[PDB]
Amino acid sequence: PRVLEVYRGVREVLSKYRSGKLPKAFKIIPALSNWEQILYVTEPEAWTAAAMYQATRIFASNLKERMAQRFYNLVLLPRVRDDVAEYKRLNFHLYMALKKALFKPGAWFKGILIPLCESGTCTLREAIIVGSIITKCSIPVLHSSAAMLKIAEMEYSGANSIFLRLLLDKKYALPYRVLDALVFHFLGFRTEKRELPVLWHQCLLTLVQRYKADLATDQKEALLELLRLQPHPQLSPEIRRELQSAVPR
Amino acid sequence: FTYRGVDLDQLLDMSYEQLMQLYSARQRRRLNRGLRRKQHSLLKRLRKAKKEAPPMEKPEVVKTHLRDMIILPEMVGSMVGVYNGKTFNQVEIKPEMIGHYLGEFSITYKPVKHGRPGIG
Amino acid sequence: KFYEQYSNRLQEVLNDYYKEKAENCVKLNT
Amino acid sequence: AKKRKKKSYTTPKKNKHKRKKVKLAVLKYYKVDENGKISRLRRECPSDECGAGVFMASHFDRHYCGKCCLTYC
RNA sequence: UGUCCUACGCCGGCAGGCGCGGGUAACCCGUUGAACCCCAUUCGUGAUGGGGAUCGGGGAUUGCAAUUAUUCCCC
RNA sequence: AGUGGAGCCUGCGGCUUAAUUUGACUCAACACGGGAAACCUCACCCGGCCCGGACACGGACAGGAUUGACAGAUUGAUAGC
Ligand SMILES: [Zn+2]
Repeated sequence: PRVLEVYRGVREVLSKYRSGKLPKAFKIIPALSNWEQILYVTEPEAWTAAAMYQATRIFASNLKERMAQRFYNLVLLPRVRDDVAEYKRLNFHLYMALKKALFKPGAWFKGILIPLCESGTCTLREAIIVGSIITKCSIPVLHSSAAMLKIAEMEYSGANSIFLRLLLDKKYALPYRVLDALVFHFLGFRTEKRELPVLWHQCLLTLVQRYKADLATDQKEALLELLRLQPHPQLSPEIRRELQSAVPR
Repeated sequence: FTYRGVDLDQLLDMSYEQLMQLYSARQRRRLNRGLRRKQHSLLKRLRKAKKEAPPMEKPEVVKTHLRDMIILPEMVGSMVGVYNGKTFNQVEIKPEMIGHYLGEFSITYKPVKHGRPGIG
Repeated sequence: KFYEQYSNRLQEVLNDYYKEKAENCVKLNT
Repeated sequence: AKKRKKKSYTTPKKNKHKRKKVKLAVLKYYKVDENGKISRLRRECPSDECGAGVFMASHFDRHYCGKCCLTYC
């Protein structure tokens, strides 16, 4: 009816949005019930990066974490993956969109990071960009630990070690189940005949720099065995040195 | 002073749609299309600067970037500075020049004085 | 919570949008 | 290779605008008599979701809701 | 070539407006009703009625905006 | 048949400009960048808001850190930046 043509009009507005105030019908989108229909009327695939930054701003600011999760999984993350794949870098507006999406961390981890990791096709540039984005944002310890348990339990991809390492650089107090999952993942790399890159070695090195004081002696010797079986000419002496000069408790 | 045989007083007191017969085709087309919000905001600014002036003193200068303004008879007496891309040019609004645009009163380029030619 | 997870105002805003779209070109007031 | 000099140049950007700090904003919401009866100075929001907790910004003529933007006269 | 290409009628000096139909196309534009060329009129060897630039006024469309002439029409 | 002589238009040098954005200089430099640019298409100029990393240290924050915002007043911009 009359609502449909107004939302076609604001669809035409959002396809060319650069700056300024948006219509007030756009800002009351989360307060409505049938949001998916009017959102598909607004055609988010044809949005401008500034318009999607404002949409992420609005949707993150208005509570209801499940709906923010659905918006991040359905609209924001495909746009990010399409922009990295074609432009080989992330836009300024979309970068601040992902930061304002990390304003809501619970919908972010379960909507942006974990679906990207379980998609399997996550490239290295996407890993670097998203890891820098989680590096900039201060993250709650519970959400970071749950995401680290998630990424530890998953099947390995080369992009996963960057996320794991940049989560270990946060230097938070770690739950001991999380460290058990990390050690079990690395000891799951014990019998792999695949050549592992320097990224995996750097993730292990980071785990030994920051959490060597909270490692049991049995898993310490297991990590020494791990270094023995899967060596590197450069990093493995340093990981061995850091494991040798560690005090527990 | 008179404009198409019409003097300034009955230019001011005349309503809007009889001015849609006394301009050129361009100005009639523009004012029939309707003026933008920025035109109307500058119009309020100019009338505010005109009302808030001493009777013997000229009004305060209103500076604007607008170059597509059509001078209506309401702005005769306004003290207006127009941007030409680099610098403001301040002008009195005279009544013999109502049928013109503001932007032609601030020229956006310099007259060319040719120097001695180089190697070519 | 992570692994186990998986109108009068409307018409008033419509009227405000229509008024805002009408106020872009006023063409009437002197 | 050939390095650079790193011209410094001083530009003072210490002055930045921030909003004013309001201290103890809860005290003006309620007025309590000496017996212990609570009087609510500010209007309660009769909205769909934010009821019984959200007050009104008291304008010079009207009231405003701070979560769903409800306007009165 | 065409979903902007236009058929028809009316208002129009003319650019153009109005009401209506066809054509997502060997169908409707469109038997594409082209221009040179041909036949009659005036001009009659001069900056000429050749040549049209440059200017002065009006009018109408395109487009948020034509002032530094967008374009077209008429003296 | 012309071009080169004339008026106009376009290209390259040069001259102006705050800017008159730009690769190529006897074929393959010369209506090539589908480039017939009034906003974008612009690479140029004159102004004006905004913020620009992690880590370490020192503050504030639960006696709210910070986020979101209707109406009105401002500057050249409907700037709750
Ligand atoms: Zn509200």
